[PDB]
Amino acid sequence: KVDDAKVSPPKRAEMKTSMESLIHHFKLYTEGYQVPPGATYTAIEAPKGEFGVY
Amino acid sequence: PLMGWASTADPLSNLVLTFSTKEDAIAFAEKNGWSYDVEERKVPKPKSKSYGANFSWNKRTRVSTK
Amino acid sequence: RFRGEHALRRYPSGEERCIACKLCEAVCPAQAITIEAEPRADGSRRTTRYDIDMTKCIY
Amino acid sequence: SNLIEVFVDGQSVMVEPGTTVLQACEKVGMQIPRFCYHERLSVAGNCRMCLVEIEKAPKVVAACAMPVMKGWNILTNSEKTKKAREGVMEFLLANHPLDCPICDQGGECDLQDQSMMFGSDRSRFLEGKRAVEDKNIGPLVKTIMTRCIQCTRCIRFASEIAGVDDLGTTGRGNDMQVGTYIEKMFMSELSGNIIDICPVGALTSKPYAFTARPWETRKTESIDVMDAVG
Amino acid sequence: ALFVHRDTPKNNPETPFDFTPENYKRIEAIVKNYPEGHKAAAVLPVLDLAQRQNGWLPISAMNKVAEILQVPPMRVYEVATFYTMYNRKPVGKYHIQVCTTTPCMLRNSDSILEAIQKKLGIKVGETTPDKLFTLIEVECLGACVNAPMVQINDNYYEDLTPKDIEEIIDELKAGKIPKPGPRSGRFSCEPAGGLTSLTEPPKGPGFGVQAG
Amino acid sequence: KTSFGSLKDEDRIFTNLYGRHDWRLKGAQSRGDWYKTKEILLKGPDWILGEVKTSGLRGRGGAGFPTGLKWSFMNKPSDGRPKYLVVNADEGEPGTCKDREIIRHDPHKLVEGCLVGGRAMGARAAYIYIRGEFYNEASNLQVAIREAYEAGLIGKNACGSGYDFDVFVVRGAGAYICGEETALIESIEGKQGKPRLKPPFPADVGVFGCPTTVANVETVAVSPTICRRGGAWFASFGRERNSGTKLFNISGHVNNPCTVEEEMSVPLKELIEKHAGGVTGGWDNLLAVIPGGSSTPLIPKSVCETVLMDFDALIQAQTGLGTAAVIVMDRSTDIVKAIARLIEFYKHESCGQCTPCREGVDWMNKVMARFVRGDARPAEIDSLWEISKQIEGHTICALGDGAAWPVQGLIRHFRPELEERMQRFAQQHQ
Amino acid sequence: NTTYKNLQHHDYSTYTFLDLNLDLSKFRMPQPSSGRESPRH
Ligand SMILES: Cc1cc2nc3c(=O)[nH]c(=O)nc-3n(C[C@H](O)[C@H](O)[C@H](O)COP(=O)(O)O)c2cc1C
Ligand code: SF4
Ligand code: SF4
Ligand code: SF4
Ligand code: SF4
Ligand code: SF4
Ligand code: FES
Ligand code: FES
Repeated sequence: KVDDAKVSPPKRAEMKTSMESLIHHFKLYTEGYQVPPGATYTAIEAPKGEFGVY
Repeated sequence: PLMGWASTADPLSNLVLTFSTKEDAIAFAEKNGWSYDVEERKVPKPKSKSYGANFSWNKRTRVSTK
Repeated sequence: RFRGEHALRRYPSGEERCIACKLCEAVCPAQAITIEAEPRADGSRRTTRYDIDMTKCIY
Repeated sequence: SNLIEVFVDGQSVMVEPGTTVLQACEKVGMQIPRFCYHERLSVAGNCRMCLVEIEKAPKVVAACAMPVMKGWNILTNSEKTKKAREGVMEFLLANHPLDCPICDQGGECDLQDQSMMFGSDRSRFLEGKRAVEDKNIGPLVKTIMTRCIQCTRCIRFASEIAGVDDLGTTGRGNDMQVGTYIEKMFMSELSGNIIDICPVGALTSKPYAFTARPWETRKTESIDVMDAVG
Repeated sequence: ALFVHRDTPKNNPETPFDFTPENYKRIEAIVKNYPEGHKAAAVLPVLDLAQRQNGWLPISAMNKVAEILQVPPMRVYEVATFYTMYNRKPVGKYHIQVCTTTPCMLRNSDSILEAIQKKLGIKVGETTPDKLFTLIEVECLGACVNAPMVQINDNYYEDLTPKDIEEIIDELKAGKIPKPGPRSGRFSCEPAGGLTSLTEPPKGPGFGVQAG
Repeated sequence: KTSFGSLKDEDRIFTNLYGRHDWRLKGAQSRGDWYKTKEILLKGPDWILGEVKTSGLRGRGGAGFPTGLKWSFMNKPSDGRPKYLVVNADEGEPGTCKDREIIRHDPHKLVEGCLVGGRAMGARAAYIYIRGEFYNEASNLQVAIREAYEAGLIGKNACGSGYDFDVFVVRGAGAYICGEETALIESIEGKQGKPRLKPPFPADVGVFGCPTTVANVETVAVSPTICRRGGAWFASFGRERNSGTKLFNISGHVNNPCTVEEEMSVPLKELIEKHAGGVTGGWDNLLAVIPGGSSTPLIPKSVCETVLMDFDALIQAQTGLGTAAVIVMDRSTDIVKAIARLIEFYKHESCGQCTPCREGVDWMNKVMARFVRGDARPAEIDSLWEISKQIEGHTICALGDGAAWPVQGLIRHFRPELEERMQRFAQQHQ
Repeated sequence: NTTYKNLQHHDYSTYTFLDLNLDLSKFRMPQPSSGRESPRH
């Protein structure tokens, strides 16, 4: 996963033995990570076709 | 009665809209038909504090603990 | 790593492992979890009611 | 005529004389993260979170109790400002224990919000982490003083508004217990207004203690009864 | 180190504590010093007088000082738990402090701790199973130009050796209180050879001064 | 000018270091106290301020601010509140040994100093905060103040002029940060010893909000001899930004650990060898040098063989300066355990206003205990470098600074010995 | 002249500090009042 415990959750070892990992686990699953304001669009090549999400 | 849940016959009781001003709120409330109340905004009042005022000489504003 | 039965666990030679910390009701994406919590005669925090809708559970 | 110039990131604004940096930053739109300050309490410089960088000076100064001299330029988004905030958020979570499940302040702890939005992601200090035995203020106030961040907010409140003088600091170094030395059941009026003063879960409501958690509880406007003021 | 009261009688007011009116004369001097309006400032010397009038201070002394100086008692408990002189535990007559931090440990302080240990018998921090030998190790006392040093009640002992320590031990058991000065020569802070410091007796009002 | 100078007698400012000819008001009158001080104090406080700013007196006690500019901060005009002088006689900083001997051997010159300092800024009274560990010398100072009053000499009609001036003695109750500048001011109020925030300066708000000031005993005692003695003859010693006869004293691993009064500019090597016995085992045997006392990083041997004892030279060597521990520690001792004991000292003596000093001295003490055991990886020691970069400048007082610097100095200079310690424990485990 | 001229502090007891300050209370300029007699009057 990423090198960021503000988007990906911390794993179990550091979760059970840290402090900030338990904080980021708890608020990451309750509140949800914040996402900056803006409008985006992207598309992948799904096997049907140009699968877009906006 | 089967689970102790809260069944409600209220479709609109879980809508909450976020606006930017009071005039657009009033305009939308009259536009979309229903009645409305305006609980006016009450901002925090500015005050004046200083640590040098916390350690005065004859004035009684004194923290007496730190 | 299958997802089936929805069991609960408990401590070795001990009482229940839950705390009613309500994280699972906050993260249940159909909100099938329902937790009502009280502490008992000890003082340690516990529950009263812990419900899963197996209909709404999407596993 | 008592209008002083500061530049918050280059934006000028006019300030009252003899006021703090923090009131000016709240005037223009910013918030500096703050713990030991509170706007109905007298200013103390305990928490060391109100830090910010003032240009053309090496020392990072506090901004809960810096009076605004003439012509400032305040760096709320420089490098060492965020580095100092990261450092102090690393220090405040050093001796604060793993109780975020069984706390009463899941959504409403200050430390969790400011640790996400302002502090580090990974911890350090593998060993240690002292523990403090709890007290018993009364049947209304559940008290777990292990979570106490030693902020000295409840003491100033008691001694300046309650006036009872029953909450003081005792000890030195790491070992500073806040409360009553003599096991006296602190019971007075406005004793319920101290479970909302305490920014962490150190002082919590006893008859509410383990029944809910703030995001499920929806909020509803109301007016008090049983008092002449409401 | 036990910062909670926990009544347990032989404590727990009212335990009978009482002064002498001559001590009230001392307190008249102490609150004669301070400016009027700040009677609440004599807490430290009045509380030290309480410690010297009762070798460990009770909590009834703390309430009585709070009654006299008209402050709420929690500030008195703050002052009495913050500092180091005020020993809330019941202690003995003589209070041995092995002073040991940086130069004292660097010049073999452990010799003195082990000497007091295996002569007195009891361990560090705790006390003897009688009075008058509460032993603790303490932080710096200031006089670092001498040995790892020994504080007994209002007395220093400097430039040590284990045998004069044994003399101090036996003479405190009997009752002979020795000199306040150091040992093994150099009766004060000295370059203990042959006076590389000043030698001539200074003149004073008989040489040049500048317009006064 | 001078070629960096050496020791020379009659350049000593204050005599009576130890065991001298007498001590009494008569002994002070013979040595040169209470000499024509009516002529000096009946002239004007701005004359003494001009004299001190002529002298270039460097403010002692390891802060670094000059004395004359601080006292010129005190020259706010006459308002409707009194003004106090607070003479701080504390010896924290294990080593310190500064004015214990001075206040036991010459209190009348201290009374001279506080009287001239009070006249030089319109002060109304003086509080002398002696350390509570010094009960015998507090009694001796009480005897001297008794005799000074008993001459009818200070108080009402002090030296002829109608100028009321008293001195009080307040003991400490055993602390470290009472030596600091503003926790002193709160502890004199009877509150528990805790400092204030600096941007309300003590020159306006002091003892309950009276404009007072704090001065150290070396500066106080040297102050009236600047008046009664030669104008900038005192400044003719060493350098010009900083000058004076300071108490360079050695307590550590030497023969006859002791005190000397010397010039500010002096080779530290020739000081250590040629004024306190010699380094035990010769010069080549010693491990390292600390100046400063305890708020100062350590110096290795090859650096200290070039060091002159000036403030600017030691800031160029990235250290400060203090009293009586300008010492070596020898090779056979563990400097790891020495600095770990210094950090244990800081943990046992620190107040707890600031979150970062409390938590940082906690981490540093537990981490140094692990390093004495030798049970970490080198990432931990560079993290210790990181935290000691995080503390400095984030505290109210400077005890956090004095705790952060020796860790910095140890990691600057004795890196491979710590690496070998950790490697020895790794082979012990394996 | 190498004879130690102190150790006149050899005979000081536990109370001589406070007794000395007590005997040194008079001829003192009056240590003024200021406003109320205390922060809580
Ligand atoms: C950590 C620390 C410890 C101090 N310890 C002492 C002390 O033991 N004695 C003292 O007189 N001043 C002490 N001071 C204060 C300094 O000496 C400072 O210079 C003083 O406030 C004014 O001295 P000056 O007259 O030289 O300017 C200490 C300051 C700090 C930051
Ligand atoms: S409430 Fe849910 S998430 Fe929390 S401990 Fe109990 S089962 Fe686990
Ligand atoms: S839907 Fe089922 S698996 Fe998913 S969170 Fe809810 S109870 Fe758990
Ligand atoms: S007060 Fe402590 S236990 Fe409670 S949420 Fe905050 S950090 Fe967690
Ligand atoms: S109990 Fe709460 S308000 Fe009081 S000092 Fe501790 S954290 Fe601060
Ligand atoms: S750094 Fe520590 S010792 Fe200094 S004022 Fe802050 S809390 Fe007290
Ligand atoms: S707000 Fe806590 S230090 Fe300024
Ligand atoms: S350390 Fe023992 S006297 Fe300073």
